Amino acid sequence: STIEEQAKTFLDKFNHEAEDLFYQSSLASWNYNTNITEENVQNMNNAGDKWSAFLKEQSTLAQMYPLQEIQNLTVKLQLQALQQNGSSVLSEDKSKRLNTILNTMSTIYSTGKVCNPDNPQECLLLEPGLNEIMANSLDYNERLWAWESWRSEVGKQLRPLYEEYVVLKNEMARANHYEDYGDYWRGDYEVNGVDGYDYSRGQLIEDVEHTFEEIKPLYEHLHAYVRAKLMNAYPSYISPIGCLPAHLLGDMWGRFWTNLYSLTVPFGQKPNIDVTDAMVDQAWDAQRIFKEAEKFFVSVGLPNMTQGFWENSMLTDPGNVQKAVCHPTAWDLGKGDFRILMCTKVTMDDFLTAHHEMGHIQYDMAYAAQPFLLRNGANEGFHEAVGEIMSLSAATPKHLKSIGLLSPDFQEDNETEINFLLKQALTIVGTLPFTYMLEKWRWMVFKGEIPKDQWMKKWWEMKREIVGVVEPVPHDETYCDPASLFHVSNDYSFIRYYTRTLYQFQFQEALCQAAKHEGPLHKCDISNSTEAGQKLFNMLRLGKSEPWTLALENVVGAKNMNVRPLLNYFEPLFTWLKDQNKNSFVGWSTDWSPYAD
Amino acid sequence: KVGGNYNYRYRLFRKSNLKPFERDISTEIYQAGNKPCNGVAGVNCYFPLQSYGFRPTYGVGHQPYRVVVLSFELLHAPATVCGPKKSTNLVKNKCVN
Ligand SMILES: *[C@@H]1O[C@H](CO)[C@@H](O[C@@H]2O[C@H](CO)[C@@H](O)[C@H](O)[C@H]2NC(C)=O)[C@H](O)[C@H]1NC(C)=O
Ligand SMILES: *[C@@H]1O[C@H](CO)[C@@H](O[C@@H]2O[C@H](CO)[C@@H](O)[C@H](O)[C@H]2NC(C)=O)[C@H](O)[C@H]1NC(C)=O
Ligand SMILES: *[C@@H]1O[C@H](CO)[C@@H](O[C@@H]2O[C@H](CO)[C@@H](O)[C@H](O)[C@H]2NC(C)=O)[C@H](O)[C@H]1NC(C)=O
Ligand SMILES: *[C@@H]1O[C@H](CO)[C@@H](O[C@@H]2O[C@H](CO)[C@@H](O)[C@H](O)[C@H]2NC(C)=O)[C@H](O)[C@H]1NC(C)=O
Ligand SMILES: *[C@@H]1O[C@H](CO)[C@@H](O[C@@H]2O[C@H](CO)[C@@H](O)[C@H](O)[C@H]2NC(C)=O)[C@H](O)[C@H]1NC(C)=O
Ligand SMILES: *[C@@H]1O[C@H](CO)[C@@H](O)[C@H](O)[C@H]1NC(C)=O
Repeated sequence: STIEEQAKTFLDKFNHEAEDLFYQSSLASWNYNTNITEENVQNMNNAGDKWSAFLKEQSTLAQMYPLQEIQNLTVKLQLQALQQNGSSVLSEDKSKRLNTILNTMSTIYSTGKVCNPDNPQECLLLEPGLNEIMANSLDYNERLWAWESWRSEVGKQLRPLYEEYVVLKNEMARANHYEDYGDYWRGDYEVNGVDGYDYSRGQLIEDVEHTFEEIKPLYEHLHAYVRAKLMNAYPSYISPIGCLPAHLLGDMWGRFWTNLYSLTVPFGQKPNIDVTDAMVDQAWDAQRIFKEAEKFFVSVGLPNMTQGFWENSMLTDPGNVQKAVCHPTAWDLGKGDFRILMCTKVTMDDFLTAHHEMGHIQYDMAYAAQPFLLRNGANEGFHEAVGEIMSLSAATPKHLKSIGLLSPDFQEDNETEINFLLKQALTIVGTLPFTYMLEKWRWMVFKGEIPKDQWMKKWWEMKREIVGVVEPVPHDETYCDPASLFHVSNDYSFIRYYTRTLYQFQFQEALCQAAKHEGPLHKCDISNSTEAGQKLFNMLRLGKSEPWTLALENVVGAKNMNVRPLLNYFEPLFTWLKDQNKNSFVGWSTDWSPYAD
Repeated sequence: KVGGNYNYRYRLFRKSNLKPFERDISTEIYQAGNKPCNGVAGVNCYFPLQSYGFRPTYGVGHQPYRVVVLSFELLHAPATVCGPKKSTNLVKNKCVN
């Protein structure tokens, strides 16, 4: 009897059947990824289909234990993450239509071909193509073409499919007792009934719009600096009070300003620290890199690698014709089996990617004792916020000279710290308005505030107001510019990249205060310190066991995300920019336009 | 076994804990609900013996281990098993102990 006691013996058999089938699926997928052939695509979707039906039936069986009569927290959190219907609450033909739309939307993006108006025999794909034209080219009209042609070729097929995808997604989300599909997405940062750690779905919007009001004083000065620097690369094409043309920001959509570093480098001839000739003159390899990445975690107070990690991972490209899709990843196949798949070359970028990727294996090893349904980060933007602080610490010019890659007599000056901080700001603080504005447009368009005849109007109005860029070519209601992004045409949430950027610096300031650091925050190092490893391990080991607002409390001492550490990391750059824009005009006007002149 | 060695099983559900040095081999279907199921698996009626899926690419602590527990007792019989008595050389024509 005691319905709470039958759920315990149901989750007692699930936790084993699932743990046995998931390992099969994961190993079958690894065997394909590391080695592509004709049957390793068959016996991998075989295991995927055998693991999906199991879960789809175990949910039907778990629909029998009402979440009311349950009283424990772990069993409730496990049943609540297994009772979710998702799809298969729609009709059968409506689900078929939704799946067809979702599969037709991604192949218009994957196989998009933009043709040259002068030589339309051969055309260009996106990646080996427009993605490098928008990166390196310094011609105005060439970039204008590469932008408009892609937004008008793959921008007008996704519109009549996105119009229906919105409706079907809303109809699905309202059948799961949400109010729209935006609320379904925000229902990941939701905590209910913990008496002092609650977090409603309606508070994420408020918190995001409340933290974005303190980044504007820094984004405005960065915008003014980059505008005054771009006025010299394309003279007479930019107004000194207006916004920036939306096709000069360094890539296809303007998500990262990192390619603007060659034009807007603060101090002239002062190359920033790059240990890549020291590596090849000291004869490193793909083994020494990982052996040096592991000694860091062992010094900080964390375990070794499991010795099954060393003889099962694939960290080198297979020299022969053994084609493998290698994009650095950390696998967690289960049953204590951790592996890493990446094509390691002897560069400092791989030296930092190794630390990043092993920061995931450490997180995975931490919570490996939880039940099967509670092995994940506290929420969406935790598993990467944890990986990024390791690579933040491993690249300082003080950890490099104590590792044998930077001459001892090397002396750093502020004229290179400014360069490092500006190169960091173009990537970190350059994407926050873009992320916030995109996920605000999506929420508003899902809730029904933006009617279907005012999509591009509000899109470009917000692009001019919030992020401060203006379109070069007018766009009527036949376009869909947001759907020209990988995460929009492929149905992905896009707010984890906003919360991760704040969790990262919260964690860094919380940890590197326990290391008793003295100078600025962008010089912190957590090596040779166990008070930081033991403070991070007290959060790494929980998983989804406790609410994310309690996992945050353990490390940083606060119960929400804060933007003060992110502003305290860029204080030198802010002080430099502030008394460098005295002759410029901080801010922009939303009336200028590069076509109405 | 590469592919899984399911020959090894173990019991997962029992009504009441065992006794010291007791052994159960029952294969009756455990009942976690309030309705009988008449020896048929299904809802709230589980098969009590799950299997170990030993594969070689596991992690230490999930790999198989062979265990041998020994137990000594002296009930009432005034002789039985005991270890070896060592004997050294032997000299002659000397007063010895
Ligand atoms: C990559 O996959 C191919 C295709 O499955 C493998 O080719 C054969 O794999 C079987 C698997 O046991 C071997 O017994 C054969 O000797 C392989 N033949 C050849 C010509 O390769 C290939 O071995 C896989 N790569 C690796 C490193 O195992
Ligand atoms: C239900 O919640 C209780 C706590 O309220 C859990 O009790 C803990 O169980 C673990 C083993 O899983 C023990 O190591 C702890 O010592 C127990 N807590 C205390 C305070 O002793 C219980 O495990 C939960 N139910 C299930 C099925 O896990
Ligand atoms: C997941 O879907 C199932 C059915 O597909 C839901 O169970 C039914 O819910 C309806 C409406 O609440 C009831 O009228 C039925 O009696 C339920 N049982 C059936 C159809 O067997 C279930 O509630 C859904 N889960 C959640 C969390 O909403
Ligand atoms: C880096 O630090 C040096 C001193 O450590 C700075 O040089 C001085 O800067 C002030 C600022 O106006 C000047 O008044 C002084 O005249 C400078 N010193 C000399 C000897 O001329 C330098 O400005 C700093 N650079 C940055 C980018 O902050
Ligand atoms: C972390 O601690 C290790 C061990 O104390 C440091 O390595 C020592 O560094 C000093 C100074 O370069 C040498 O004289 C010792 O011989 C080193 N010992 C060993 C065992 O390597 C390391 O420099 C420390 N790193 C940081 C960043 O503080
Ligand atoms: C980690 O591995 C190294 C191998 O060089 C060994 O010396 C060290 O004792 C190990 N640490 C632990 C905690 O096992």
